[PDB]
Amino acid sequence: SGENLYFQHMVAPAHLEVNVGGYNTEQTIPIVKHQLVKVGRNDKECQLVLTNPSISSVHCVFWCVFFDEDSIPMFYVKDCSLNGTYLNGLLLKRDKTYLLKHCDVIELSQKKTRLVFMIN
Repeated sequence: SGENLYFQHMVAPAHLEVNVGGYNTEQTIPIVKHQLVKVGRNDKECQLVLTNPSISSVHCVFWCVFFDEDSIPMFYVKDCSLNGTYLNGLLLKRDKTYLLKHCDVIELSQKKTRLVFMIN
C-alpha cells in the first residue's frame, strides 16, 4: 500500500496548495491516482484537517480518474459538508461531483483556508 502510493508520486498529476489568509503556507497536498483526498475536521478520515467550528467531519473530497488507456486525466471535487464548499466563489451543490480546472480555488465554509488546485 505504501510503496504503491509512493510510486504514484513518481510528479503528482495535480496538487492542492494550502492558502491561509490569502497567502500560500508552502504546504501542498498531492492529488494522485487511486487516492481520495479528504479535507475536514476528522483526523482519522482527512488528509488535511481544519478546526474552524463550521467545518464538517469530512467536508470535501478530491480525486482523479485517468480515462482512455491512462491518457486523459479528469480531476474532481465533491462537497460533503453541512455548511457548504465554494469553487471560485460559487457554492457547490452538496454531494454532486464537479470537474476541476487548473487554478480553481476551493473555500470551505468557515483568516480563512483556501485550497488552490494546480495541474502539473
